[PDB]
Amino acid sequence: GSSHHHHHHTDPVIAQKAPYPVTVEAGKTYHWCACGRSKAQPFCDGSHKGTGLAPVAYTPDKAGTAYFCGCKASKAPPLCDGTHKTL
Ligand code: FES
Ligand code: FES
Repeated sequence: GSSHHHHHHTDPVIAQKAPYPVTVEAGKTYHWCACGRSKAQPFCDGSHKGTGLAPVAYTPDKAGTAYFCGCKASKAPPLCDGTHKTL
């Protein structure tokens, strides 16, 4: 939401204004927390229940480091696209 006045209970919250780097395995599906509520960031732990928000599945083609979005405002979820810098 562009509006800055209020947090609505269905809005994502920032976990941190910085990515969560994670070494990922090729072909394994990761479930990114889109809501900011998970206690196991950057991954969903079911805490989204009650907000209407939902995790995003991410299956990398190859092994490497994925910089998952921590601020929850990336325009290219689930990965950091730098939006945290201006959020
Ligand atoms: S805990 Fe945040 S999307 Fe599931
Ligand atoms: S942590 Fe969200 S865009 Fe970088």
